[PDB]
Amino acid sequence: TRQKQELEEELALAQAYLEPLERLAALAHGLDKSPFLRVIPFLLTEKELP
Amino acid sequence: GLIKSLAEKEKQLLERLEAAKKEAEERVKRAEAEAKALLE
Repeated sequence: TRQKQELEEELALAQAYLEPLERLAALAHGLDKSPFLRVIPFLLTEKELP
Repeated sequence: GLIKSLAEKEKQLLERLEAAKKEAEERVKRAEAEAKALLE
């Protein structure tokens, strides 16, 4: 019963988070070999952007 | 997205800083040699 819940929980987070993380990772790439530059990820849609 | 570029610049610089330090401490190992020798 526990296992079932856990699996579901993993998926729920994993699907949701998958898209920002690949996208952010692609943008971030070259700094995530070892931050020596420091980076801040964040999602914003159109409004916050300016 | 430049990104890749400047995140290379931090590598080159680090290995130049690194290189300075190394030859620096070599000079110390050099003064150690004379320090025995000059007494011997």
